[PDB]
Order: sequence, then C-alpha cells, then structure tokens
Amino acid sequence: ALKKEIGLLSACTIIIGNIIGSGIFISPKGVLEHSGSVGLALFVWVLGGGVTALGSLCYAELGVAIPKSGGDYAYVTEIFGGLAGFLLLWSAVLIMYPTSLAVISMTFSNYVLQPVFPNCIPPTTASRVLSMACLMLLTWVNSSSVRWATRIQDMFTGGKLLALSLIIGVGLLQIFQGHFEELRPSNAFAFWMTPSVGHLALAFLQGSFAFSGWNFLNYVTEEMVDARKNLPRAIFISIPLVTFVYTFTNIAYFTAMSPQELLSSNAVAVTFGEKLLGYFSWVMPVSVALSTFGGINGYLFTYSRLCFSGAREGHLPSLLAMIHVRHCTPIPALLVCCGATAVIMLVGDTYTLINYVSFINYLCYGVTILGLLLLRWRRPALHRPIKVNLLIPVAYLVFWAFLLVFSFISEPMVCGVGVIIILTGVPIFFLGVFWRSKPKCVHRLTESMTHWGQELCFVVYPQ
Amino acid sequence: FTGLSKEELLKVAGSPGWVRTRWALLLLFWLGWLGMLAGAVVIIVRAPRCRELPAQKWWHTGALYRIGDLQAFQGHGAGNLAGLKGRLDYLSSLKVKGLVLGPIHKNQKDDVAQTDLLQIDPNFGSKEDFDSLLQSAKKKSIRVILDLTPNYRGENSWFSTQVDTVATKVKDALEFWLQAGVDGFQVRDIENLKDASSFLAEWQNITKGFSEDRLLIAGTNSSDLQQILSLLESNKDLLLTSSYLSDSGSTGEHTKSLVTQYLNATGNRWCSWSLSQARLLTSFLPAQLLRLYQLMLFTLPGTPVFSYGDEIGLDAAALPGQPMEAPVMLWDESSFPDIPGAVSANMTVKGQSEDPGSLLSLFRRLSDQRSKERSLLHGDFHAFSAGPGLFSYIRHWDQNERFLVVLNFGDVGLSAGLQASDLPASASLPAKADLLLSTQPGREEGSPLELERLKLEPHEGLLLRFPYA
Ligand SMILES: *[C@@H]1O[C@H](CO)[C@@H](O[C@@H]2O[C@H](CO)[C@@H](O)[C@H](O)[C@H]2NC(C)=O)[C@H](O)[C@H]1NC(C)=O
Ligand SMILES: *[C@@H]1O[C@H](CO)[C@@H](O)[C@H](O)[C@H]1NC(C)=O
Ligand SMILES: *[C@@H]1O[C@H](CO)[C@@H](O)[C@H](O)[C@H]1NC(C)=O
Ligand SMILES: *[C@@H]1O[C@H](CO)[C@@H](O)[C@H](O)[C@H]1NC(C)=O
Repeated sequence: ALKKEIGLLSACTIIIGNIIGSGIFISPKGVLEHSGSVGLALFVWVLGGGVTALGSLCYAELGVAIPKSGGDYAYVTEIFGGLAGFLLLWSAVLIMYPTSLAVISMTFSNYVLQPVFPNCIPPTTASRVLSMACLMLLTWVNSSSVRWATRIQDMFTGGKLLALSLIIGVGLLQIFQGHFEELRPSNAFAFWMTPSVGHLALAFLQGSFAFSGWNFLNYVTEEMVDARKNLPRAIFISIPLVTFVYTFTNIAYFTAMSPQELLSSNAVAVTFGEKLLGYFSWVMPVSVALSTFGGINGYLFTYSRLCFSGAREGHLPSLLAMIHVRHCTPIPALLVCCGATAVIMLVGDTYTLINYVSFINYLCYGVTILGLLLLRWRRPALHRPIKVNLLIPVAYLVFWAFLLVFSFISEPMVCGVGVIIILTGVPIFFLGVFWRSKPKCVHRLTESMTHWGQELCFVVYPQ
Repeated sequence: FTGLSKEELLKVAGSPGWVRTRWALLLLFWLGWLGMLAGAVVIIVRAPRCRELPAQKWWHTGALYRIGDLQAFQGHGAGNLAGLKGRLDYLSSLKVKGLVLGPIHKNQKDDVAQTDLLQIDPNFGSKEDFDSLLQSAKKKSIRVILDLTPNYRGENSWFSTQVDTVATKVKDALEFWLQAGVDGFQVRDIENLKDASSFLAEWQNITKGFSEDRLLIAGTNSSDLQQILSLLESNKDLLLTSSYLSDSGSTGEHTKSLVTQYLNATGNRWCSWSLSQARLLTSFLPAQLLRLYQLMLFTLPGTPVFSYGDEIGLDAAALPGQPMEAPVMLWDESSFPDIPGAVSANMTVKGQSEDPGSLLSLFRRLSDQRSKERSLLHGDFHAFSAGPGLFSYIRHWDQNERFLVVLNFGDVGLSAGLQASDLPASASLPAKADLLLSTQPGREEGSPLELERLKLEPHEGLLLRFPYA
C-alpha cells in the first residue's frame, strides 16, 4: 500500500492550493474585456462559483459511490468502457495538466522579476530558466517524500490565505476612506455592450480558469483516511471559501481604479499594490510568486497520482505506476510529468492556450456528469452514504451544452484542432491494448526497458 | 507483476555498481540546478536596464479645450456655468484634459475704477455656481483653467492707463482664485503689457508657490521666433500659445522648417502647439486641411491647444452673419435661427457621432491614442528628410510601440521616398509597418504595408505603427 495519512486539513489545503493559482492574478482583466462592464464581469465570477459548486456536489456523490482511485477516469472507465476512459486519461495527461503547469510556472517567473524591470518585459531566457529551475526543485521535493510535500502545501496555502486577506483588507479600507466611486449604483453599469453575439462564451471560458482543479482531490484517493466522510466534507467546505475570496478580490480590483487601467496594464496586481501602498509595495508581488509556488506542488502531487493510477489498469506503459521502497513515491511518474511540462515550455504565449485547457476541462466534465446520470438509473443498488438531490446533473448538463455550442462558433479552428488531437488517441489505444500477442521483439524490449528503469530508480511494482 | 520483484531487486540493486550511479546521478542533477540558477543570474545582470518615467504633470497627458464666449458655446437658453454643467459629458467624451474657461469677471468698459477681478459677472452665474462646476469637473477628471484679462470688451487688452493697479489686482485675484480651487490661469495679448517678461516671472512665481500642478498660459500675436524666445529666457514652465505655426502651411517644407527650428532653439523643452491664441483653425486654413492639421498637432511633442468647435470643423465663413470672435456652436440644425435650412447633416455634433468618417470621429480616435501610448505622451521626436512637400517623423520613448507619421501638404500625389541612415539605431524604420488610420478614408487598417514603394495622395496624412526593432 502507498500510504493512508492525508487528513481533512491536508485535503482541504490541497483543494485550495489547486484552485488558487495564477488565475486570480490574470483572469480579471480578460473577464473585464469581453463583458465590457464591471457588473457583468462580476456576474461571471459569481456564477462560475455556483456552477463549480454544483459540479463539486455531483463529484462528491460520484466519488463516494465508487471508491476506486483515479477519479474522473475510473468512473468513465467503469461506465462507458475502456475506450472513453482511455480518451479521458490521454486528454488529461497530455492536454489539461502540462498546460496548466506551464502557465503557472511562467506566471511565477514573470511576476518574480517584476521589481527588476518594472517598466518592460524581462528577457525570455531568464524567465524560462527560472521556471525550469522551480519545476525541477519541486519535482525533486515531491520524489523525496510525501510528508514534506503535504507540509509545503499547508504552509503555502496559509501564505496564499494571508496574502489574499491582506489584499481584501487593503481593498476594503476604502469603505471607511470613502473611495467607493466605483461600484456606486450611480455609475454601476459604466458600459453596456459592443457586439451583438455570444461573446460571453469566451468570457466564462476565460474566467472559469481560476476555478480549475476543484476535482483533483478525487485523484489522490487510496491515500485519504476515511474517504467516505472527509472527501465530501472537504469538497463542501472548500468551494464557498474560494467563491467568497474571489468575488471580493475582484471587487477590490475594480474599486481602487478604473476599468481602462486594467484594460491597459499587464500587472493587474502590481498596479493595485503600487497605488494603494506607494512605497513598500514590493511585498505584494513577491507574495504573488509565493502564491504561485503553492500551485505547482499542488499539481505535481496529484498529477503523479493520476499517471500512476492510469498505468495499473494497462492504459499506460508499465514503466510507470512504480512504488519506491523507502518512502514510496511514484518517481518515474513524477519525472514524466516534469518532462512533459518542460516540453511545452519550448512554445511560448500559452496565455492564448487558456482557451485550450478551459475547453478540454469542460468536455471532460460534461462527459463525467453524463456518466453519473447514466449510472443513477442503470445501477440503483449501490451504497451511497452521501446522496445529492436530482436536477443538479440536469442543470449542469444544459449549461454545459450551451457553453459548448456557443464556444464552438466563435473561434472554430483551435477548438477543432484540439478535438482532433484528443480524438487521434484511439489508434494509440488500438496499438497498445486492443492488439495483443505481439512478436517477441516487443515483449523482450519492453521487459528489458522496464527492468533497466527499475534498477535505476530503485522501485517495486505494486501490480 | 510485469517488472521484477522486491526480493530480486534487493539482491541485484544492493551490490556496488548501482548505489554509486544513482548517487553520481543525484549529484549531477544538483550541480545542474545550481548551474541553471547561476546562468539565469548572469543573463539578468548582463541585460539592459529599463528607462525611467519622467513624472508627467496633468497637462502633458492630453490636449486642452479653449472656450472663448460661454454665451455662444450653448447659444440660447443657457449662458452661465450651470448651462455648461450639462455639457461636461461631451467634453469628457472628447478625452480632453483641461478647460480654458473664458473671462467671467465683471468688466464694464475701459474704466479701471470699477473693473475688478474678484467677482464673477451676474450673467455667468455666481460663486456657488462656479465652485460646483469645479468639483463636478474633478469627478470627470477635467481641470479648469480660468482666464483673466482686465479689458476684453474693448480694443485694448490692458487699458491705455498705467500698469500698476492692474498688476496688483491681478496678484490679489490669484490669491483668491487658488483658494477657490482653479487649476491654472491664462493671460492673453501680453504684447500690450509693458515689459511682460518681469510680470510673467512674478505670476509664475506666485502660482507655482501655491502648488506644483498649477499652470499659467500666455498668448501673443507675434510670429517672429526671436520675439517668441524673448519671453522664455526667464521662465521654464511657461506655455506660450502664439501665431508661429500660422501664417503658413501651403507647403510641408515650410512647416518642417518651422517645427524643427523651433525645437532646437528652445532645447527640446515642453511646448504648446496652436495656430492662434484665441481663434479657430478655419481662419487660417482651407476646408480640406483641417483633417491633416488635427493629425499633426496630436502627435507633435507638446500639449496641443484647440478652441471650441475645432473638432467639428466649425467655420464662420460657411454661415453668413457670424462674428469672427464668437461663433455659435452647432449642436443641431436649429441652433442658428438666422438663414435656417443652410445647415447640413455634417455641420452638427449629433450628425457626426454616428458616422465613422467625420472630423469628430477622427478627433476622438486621435485623442484616445495620444492619452494612451507612452511614445505619444513622453516619447522622443525625430524627423528625417523626405520628398518635396513631405513631412515625416517618428515617436519612440524607450521600447514601446513606435509610431510613424507621414504628411503630404502638396496638391499632387507622389511617392513617400523614405530613406534610412538618418535615424538612431534604436528605432530604425523596418521594411514593413502596420497602419493605424489615414486621413482620407478608403484604405485598410491592420495590414503591414511596405515603406520602400509607398505612395501618397494630395493633402493626406498617415499614422503608421511598427514594433520594437
Ligand atoms: C500683432 O500685434 C501688434 C501689437 O498690437 C501689432 O502692432 C501694431 O501695428 C500697427 C501697424 O503699424 C501699429 O499701428 C500699432 O501701433 C501696433 N501696435 C502697438 C501696440 O504698437 C501687429 O500689427 C500685430 N500683427 C498682426 C499680424 O496682427
Ligand atoms: C520668487 O519667490 C521667492 C520666494 O519667496 C522669492 O525669494 C523671489 O524673490 C521671488 N522672485 C520674484 C522675481 O518675484
Ligand atoms: C539647432 O540649432 C543648433 C545651433 O545652430 C544646431 O547646432 C542644431 O543642429 C540645430 N538643430 C537641428 C535639428 O539641426
Ligand atoms: C456634407 O454636407 C454637404 C453640405 O450640403 C453636402 O454637400 C455633402 O454631401 C455632405 N456629405 C455627406 C457625406 O453627407
């Protein structure tokens, strides 16, 4: 067995660290661009929280129904069969996770060099090297142990909470200072609209990127003590706090200055910090870097547990799913995730790839909701200690359908390319699992490579 | 399962040969991580620094809007400050950064005994109407500059009597008006004031004493360069509006000589660009050049100053029976009771806010660009040689989006004929550059156009934009 030591507090901190990343410091400009008004921009931030809460309730019910590890992928594998499960695993390993890790690391590097060049952009090579350095350090500390990773996650969650509380207090102080000319019902809707189409599709699809990662606690299961009670409790506790933090943070972002100043500045947090503090404003951006450093770990802790559980069932090469005696940690899985994140780094401007990940983690959220709806009728004999009232999957399904249709019309080329990329994994499935009794040249090579990696990394195969 | 077992591994991986390699590989990774971290610091240190912002004032960031006759600005019905209160929305839409209000003190005639600067004319309102305008203007980030010239209803701007009593009452006027809250002052026709250099030094001294963000503007009708520079020998933060740029403009070479010779003479200080102290552009230019000139004044390195009605091309020569010193602003076609029916659809403010091909649309697009980009705000200005009658220059601050403006004042079309080896290597013109807008509609925007074989049309201006290179 790997371990059973993740308590309620550790799981809650995992969820907060996964949710709170680079989204809150990057999204509020974009959501203010397509919405056009402060009120409509805040509408997206306040409704995405409700949608995420509905999805969280559905996932909590589904995860207490099926105790198997590797959530979001075990459910689909069991319900829709091997093919849909393999497609979801392929998309999650190749699209969702490395892109999010690259975006988080690049944000960390860009915001940690802000005081050095606070009038222009830093050199690209230095940013790439800093991001790769922090990725390598964090993958090493993850491969070293699990208790250290949990402790680091807890300290960084505390740090993000403190930084966001400081920002919320600084933004709030203007209620007593009388600086609430913005959000005043007089001005209120300072702007109405400009287009006459569904441009809100790529405002929800860009504002619901700071909400990504709320389902990741389901991946770290078989490592959670008393999953039947602690998982639903953590899911029910984390989401309201995140929504309350994010809405008020956006309120403070729009209260201190004008929408145009977000529409021009590329340092949304830095402008606020330098205006409302003047001197000693160097404290906030470093905290942002600190904040972002709490994200990468929270990803590498769960990503490694996905690619692990995705290799036991034969959907991934047998060289993974490795357990290392003397502090069991999936070492080759962690190396694979770090390398996969690194290869994306050779291609820049992934801030245009937020649409990519945000489309893919809507497709493979509607699919799981559909699986839950199907299993609700097909197998009503399952023991479900925590149950959710119906119409929640239906509401999430209609919202999901609307967002898909309205986001597949605005910019079709990139979405179609991504759909083709996730769909071309079926031949890989057929060549890997569906095709059996291969010539000896395949088995001998596979066994030799597995044994070599085994001897190199000093692991044991759970099987 | 597929791999080896724990016991087999321990028998084969506990012997020397594997414990050394993993320790060697662990050392190699640690050396690489520190080697990458040290390499990043080397690149960061061996990198150029970023230039520092020059701490701009409130009048560096946009144009100013002179209004001469408050009565004629609205016409009938409203002729006081309360009447202007409802029209600040239009000015805010224009993205101007100041308001040079016309004289408001009670002036009866050339009799200086009862001519005082410390009270407002009853026709313009009162103190509570005046002050309410200021804070409402502040809520729209609009600064108010008060004009005070003791004699404006007569032919002499400073009376024919002595200058002792007018100077001391003007000095007392500022002390009252700074306490009131005005953000600047203006004096017109200082050439009628004896030894104007000394008094301007005192007024600049007193006004800047109250605060550092205050302004003082002076107006002259002289166009001689030597006369203009005479007032600036003792003052450094003086905005001088004069007829220097006027009395010419038929050829682009003359304007190029006038602009270039002015800037090096003053040492590239901050200046104000305006064709006249208190009169519109139409009094000096034909109707076909208003679009071109409004492009020049919004990219030259200074603070452009416009009179009211210059964004709509208001002209008193197109409407009979209009005084030259106080034309009535044309809100609609019913604003001029005399000879009704001669006002067309493009001579009204409401008739140009929906057509993206009118002067007001061009004024608002240019105004937004001026107060947005760092190159236009506080960037260096460099002009290079071009073809006959062609005026071209580049704006670039440190590394921001470079701008390229090309103007053809001739009446015949020709090629731009742009050439290299005359610009600093920091912002050398590339082979192709994007186009933002053109004076004459008909061209496309956003496409990278070539500059080697670029062609120009009569009385046309281009506003290109190319990135850092
Ligand atoms: C600019 O203003 C000056 C000063 O008012 C004008 O100078 C006047 O010139 C006429 C013509 O000889 C004289 O009769 C006046 O006595 C001058 N004024 C003074 C105060 O001495 C000058 O003509 C103006 N220039 C333009 C182009 O309008
Ligand atoms: C300007 O003001 C300062 C401050 O008192 C004073 O010392 C100086 O004499 C003044 N100069 C003139 C020309 O009024
Ligand atoms: C401005 O005048 C000075 C003095 O003659 C001269 O050296 C300088 O070249 C002039 N400026 C330009 C741009 O030629
Ligand atoms: C502008 O008004 C003039 C005045 O009659 C008219 O001749 C011209 O056609 C108008 N232009 C447009 C574009 O309507």
